[PDB]
Amino acid sequence: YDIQAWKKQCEELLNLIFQCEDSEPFRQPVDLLEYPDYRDIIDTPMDFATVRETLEAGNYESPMELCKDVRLIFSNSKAYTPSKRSRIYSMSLRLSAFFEEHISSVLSDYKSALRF
Repeated sequence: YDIQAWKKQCEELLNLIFQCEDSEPFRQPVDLLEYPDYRDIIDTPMDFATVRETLEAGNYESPMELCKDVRLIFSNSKAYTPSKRSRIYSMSLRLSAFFEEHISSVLSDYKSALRF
């Protein structure tokens, strides 16, 4: 299997995340006009449009780098919206679970493609 293959795999997984309704809050850089204390709580923002731009630009040296970015979207959300009562909390958990389900294989296929 292909050492580059993870690029399309991630392009496609991101396209699936974008298109689903659970990604809505996370598709773009958070608007500070809307959410003005975001930075009091969050040191490093991340959002799926930015992850996709970085991938398209070729600025991920390995899929682990993409993963760190995507997982930051979720840790940010859990830090900024910690309540289980919140619908945003649930959306984030679902989308995270989905992300992690598909990225496993992407990484496992990468690590082992590094041995051929």
